[PDB]
Amino acid sequence: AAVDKAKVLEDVRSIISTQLGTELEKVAPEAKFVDLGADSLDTVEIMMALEEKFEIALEEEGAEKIATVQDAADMIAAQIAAKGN
Amino acid sequence: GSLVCQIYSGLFNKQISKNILLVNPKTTSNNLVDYNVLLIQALAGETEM
Amino acid sequence: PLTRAVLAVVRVRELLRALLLLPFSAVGGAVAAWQGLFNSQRYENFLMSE
Amino acid sequence: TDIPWAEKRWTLFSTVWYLVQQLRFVGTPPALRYVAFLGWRALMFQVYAAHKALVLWQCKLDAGLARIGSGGATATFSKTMALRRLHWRNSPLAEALYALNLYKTGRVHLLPPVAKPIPRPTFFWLF
Repeated sequence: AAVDKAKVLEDVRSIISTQLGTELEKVAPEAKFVDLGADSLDTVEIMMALEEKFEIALEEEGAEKIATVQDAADMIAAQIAAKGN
Repeated sequence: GSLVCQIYSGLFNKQISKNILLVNPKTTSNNLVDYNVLLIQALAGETEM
Repeated sequence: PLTRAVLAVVRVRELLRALLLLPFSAVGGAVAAWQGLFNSQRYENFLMSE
Repeated sequence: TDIPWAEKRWTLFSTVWYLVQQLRFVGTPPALRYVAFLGWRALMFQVYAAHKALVLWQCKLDAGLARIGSGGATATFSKTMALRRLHWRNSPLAEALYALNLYKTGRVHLLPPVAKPIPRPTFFWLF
């Protein structure tokens, strides 16, 4: 019910960098995906890599509107938080 | 849960023996029910030891 | 020149001596691999899941 | 502690499945079971990789079909539908109706409702 949002953010940014091929300093918590080089078919593969790393399932309705790194982090954290119940 | 998963996997006969302390607030009830003894007998009956 | 010739002879005969026992050491290495699988933490995780 | 009383029905099918399971659990040595476990894990990883490839392919295909549908501009797809396809949350009929809706009116954001989980089938003393 209480998630270390800092850890989740670092891991999100590392996954994004490894997927796209850019270096970790360029990935900023407010950087959108369109400028980091992401095109639709890869704002999906990024979602799949995220789920595969964190072992969770994303809520799809909210996953339709993911456009910045901070929304990715907050989605993942709200998923991890609601795990027991 | 650790005790149960150990007993079921057969790995219990080779672990190092343990000491565990169960405390429960005072018993001045009208009943003679005691949940320490009940809990340990449930552990010993669920696993059939 | 002479001492390295004696070493070459011991090296060739070491080739032969290594190959003549190759089935024995092969079964030995297979047994080592076998019994190496069954003392990891991975095997413990399997036993607990079972 | 939470078993639904439907997984505890005694039926003629279950007293034979008991023998299958008792063989697997008491009549087979844990070492062979461990080897089979490793093999099955590797196989499942390969299968998952294949399924993910197929899902991405489906995303392009339907993004292409929405173009015929709208006739004009629309080229996107729905990420919601991609994620729902990856987690097996669509019945085949829902997929077909979505494809038809795309082909006829574009409208990439109109999604079939969701599939409900299948209940355990019971007949009688039989199974």
